[PDB]
Amino acid sequence: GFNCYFPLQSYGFQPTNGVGYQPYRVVVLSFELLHAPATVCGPKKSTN
Amino acid sequence: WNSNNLDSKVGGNYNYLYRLFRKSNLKPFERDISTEIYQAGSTPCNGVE
Amino acid sequence: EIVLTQSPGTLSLSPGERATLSCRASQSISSYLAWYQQKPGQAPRLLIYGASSRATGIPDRFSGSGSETDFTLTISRLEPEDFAVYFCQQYGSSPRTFGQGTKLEIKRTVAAPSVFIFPPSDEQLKSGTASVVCLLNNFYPREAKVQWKVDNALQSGNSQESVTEQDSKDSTYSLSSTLTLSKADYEKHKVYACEVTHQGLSSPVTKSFNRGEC
Amino acid sequence: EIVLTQSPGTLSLSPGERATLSCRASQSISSYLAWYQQKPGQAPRLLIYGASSRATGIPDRFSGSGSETDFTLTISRLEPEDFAVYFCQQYGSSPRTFGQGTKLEIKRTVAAPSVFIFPPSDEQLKSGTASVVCLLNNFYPREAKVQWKVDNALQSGNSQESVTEQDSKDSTYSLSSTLTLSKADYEKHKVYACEVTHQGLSSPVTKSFNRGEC
Amino acid sequence: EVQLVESGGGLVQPGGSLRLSCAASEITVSRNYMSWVRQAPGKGLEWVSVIYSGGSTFYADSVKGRFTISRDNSRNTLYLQMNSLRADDTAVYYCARDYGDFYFDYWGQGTLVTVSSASTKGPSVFPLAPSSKSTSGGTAALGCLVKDYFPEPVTVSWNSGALTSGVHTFPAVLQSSGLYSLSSVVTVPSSSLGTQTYICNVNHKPSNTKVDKRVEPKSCDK
Amino acid sequence: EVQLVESGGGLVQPGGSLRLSCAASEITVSRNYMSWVRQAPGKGLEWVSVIYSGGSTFYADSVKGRFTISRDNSRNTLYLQMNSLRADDTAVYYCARDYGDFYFDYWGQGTLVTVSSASTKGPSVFPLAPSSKSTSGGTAALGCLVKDYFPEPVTVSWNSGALTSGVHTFPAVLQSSGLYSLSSVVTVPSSSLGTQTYICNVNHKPSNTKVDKRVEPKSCDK
Repeated sequence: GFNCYFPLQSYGFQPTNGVGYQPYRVVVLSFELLHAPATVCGPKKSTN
Repeated sequence: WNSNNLDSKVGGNYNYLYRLFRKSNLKPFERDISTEIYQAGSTPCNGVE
Repeated sequence: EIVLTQSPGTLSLSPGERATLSCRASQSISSYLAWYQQKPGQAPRLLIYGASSRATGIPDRFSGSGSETDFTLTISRLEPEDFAVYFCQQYGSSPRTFGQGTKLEIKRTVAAPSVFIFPPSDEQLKSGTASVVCLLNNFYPREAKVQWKVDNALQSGNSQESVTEQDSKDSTYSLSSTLTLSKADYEKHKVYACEVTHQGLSSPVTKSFNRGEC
Repeated sequence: EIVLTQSPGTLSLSPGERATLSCRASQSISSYLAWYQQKPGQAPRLLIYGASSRATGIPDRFSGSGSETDFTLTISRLEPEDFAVYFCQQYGSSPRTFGQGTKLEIKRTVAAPSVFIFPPSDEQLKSGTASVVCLLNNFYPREAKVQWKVDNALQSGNSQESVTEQDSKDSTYSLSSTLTLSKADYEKHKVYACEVTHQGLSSPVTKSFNRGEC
Repeated sequence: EVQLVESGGGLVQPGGSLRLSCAASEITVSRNYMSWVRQAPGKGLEWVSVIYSGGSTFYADSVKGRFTISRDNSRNTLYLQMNSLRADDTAVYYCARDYGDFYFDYWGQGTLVTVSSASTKGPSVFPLAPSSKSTSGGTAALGCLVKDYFPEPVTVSWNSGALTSGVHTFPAVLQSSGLYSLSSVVTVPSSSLGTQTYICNVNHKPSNTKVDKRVEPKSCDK
Repeated sequence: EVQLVESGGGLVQPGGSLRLSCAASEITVSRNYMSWVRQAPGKGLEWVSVIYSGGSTFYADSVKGRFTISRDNSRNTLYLQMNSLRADDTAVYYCARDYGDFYFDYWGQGTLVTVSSASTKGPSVFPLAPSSKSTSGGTAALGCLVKDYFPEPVTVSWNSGALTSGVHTFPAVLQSSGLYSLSSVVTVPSSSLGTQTYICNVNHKPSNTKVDKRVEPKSCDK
């Protein structure tokens, strides 16, 4: 109610809308380098 | 060193000359010997003082 | 930066009818406009949430309409309390902008001016500059046209004029105009007159006086 | 830095004659000096450079000379406008500087002033302070003498004089003195007189008025 | 209920500085989005800046590094400082709160801001003697002139605002001379024209000058 | 012919700052030597600083760490900036182009600068009505009085400068209150005294205050 707002607000999206306000999928990749065993490595490398 | 006894004249030694106007400073060891007339305003000089 | 255009330039209508306020933006959006009211000399007040959501403190007569780029405001059953100017602002992103405004006028009936012309005071003449004052009162339309004539020669271009907002009680207007000249120029001619043209009159009415009449 | 010296401290010559000005410096300049003219309330103007290089816009009447820290300027056939202060400018080092200056005056003839009195105005008394001014205009020389007499008593300590500047066309001075009073002292005292002596006057002249004249 | 009360503003010569402030009646300011906007006549509103509930700020491009914003949560008051005030920025500025994406819901009374190299000048008053035609009827229209003042506005009053009836005061005008002017008219019965004592009060705040002029029937044949 | 329009000047308190400037009507400021000189009554005249055509700078030791010169090519305008003055610096500063070995060839008219913690004050003007006696002749003298202002100077004009001959003005003088006072007088033919009324226009630019007062014979036999 008055001066009592839900902390969240919804979005509204329609195919007619402009590109700027169209929904987008976002992915963020972060890399960790600690004094710890490495778990992420590059792809295959091989020669005949 | 001093050059009075060698370059001074009673009637006036007028051979020695120095540059006075230029849009920009000379870079180190850069030599300018241009004698183009210097324009102070919008009026072109056309080589006439 | 996204620019808005409010339309029409002015709004002139009688109470009890429907209002229509159209607005256009430079760049197409989706439900990212709003409306702001302002009775002159007061605090602007927020009208309409988004394109069609109405604030709680605002009666049902209002309605907003929006599109990709065209957006129009609609109010029905016009009332005297509604006489004001109307503004558009963008709650989208740019960062935010606004519109040029539009004024709403409440119409009852046409009334001709009350015209009276007053000579310069003694203090003005003592100071070396002379001026002539013409006053129009309680008229509708606001589009009352006033012109000055000196020795029957038109001199309407020696003036700066301002006109009051609508009178809530009488649904009319009043205008202030001043014709000012130097004392020598004021002495050059002999008779000073002012022409007023208005809709409520079958013809423009002119009042005049002679300089020698003090 | 290097300091310059100018002589005379004052030079006064009549029209049509030839004036001479000499400048001296602590260390030599090797003929790089220059003369500038500045009339009161005007910007300085270039006259002559070095020993004898006159400026473009200056007439042939101007001519200077010198060498070895002793330098002289001479002007022939003096003309009325030539009244001004004059300045010599240094070339010997960085920084530059220039001397104190010299004022040259013209002598034409002696003429008596015109004496007027002006009472304190109503706005002054409303402010709570009254003042009296006596004006002496268009006379020669500068050294005019004026005195104030209050109720037949010599009030020499409550007045302030003011001096004009030499009008080139006429070659005459003008002087103003102001007597300042408190409201109570103004109302208590009634008779106000000013006594003026001047060389252009055959006899001393006295002007007076009564406070009752309003 | 919830009210915003501001102060400050005014006129300073170009290149000056000016700080503004505004307090809120019931909304704490601390937990709310607060913004500043300004209105220039015949040109409209304009965004200036705003403060988010997280304490972050942002401003228009034209004023970046020039216009500042601050808060005092202890007093539910908003603080704004302006430096490097320039030309044509003279206007009325407002404090405003939002809900959702900058819906300026509640508004203060607005504060004038003025910039010009010119200084303050009090107004001048010239009364108008009514004509015989103007008194034709039960009531007559009498007025007076106000001109040669700066900066606007000027207050015109009778008995310090007791009457509020029968008064027409015309909108102000800026002259090519650099000063302002305006006019006002009052309506009184044609009979009291000779008995009731007429006094008009002219009030100009930036000059702090209060002007009182009588209004008397006089005559045109004189 | 060759003209340089000056700007700036005015009152500043100690410990403050101010930016002065002057512009060129026709000449290329970017391509010639430019210098400031400050002139003070009763103290003399001095050389301040200079910019060489290569943009190099050079000062007088008296203002190091307190004065700075530069030049804006975007507007063909020379500029000047001030730090932490002294009362001694009270003077009128001038802009002037010199060439080579420092002939100070063309000059501007100069602009005064005043330092004091004392605040600005508007002037008051008292007109003088000519006497009936002075009308007995070819010409008569008309004048006015301006006083109780701060600081000097005050520009005066009669009929907006339409007249040229017969105008005499007096230099300002210090009041024991710290203010100044001055006067002016204009000479005119006798015939139009009862026909033409002459009005003096006054400018106190450092306060940017203008006052206009009339001069009329009225009647002095009283």
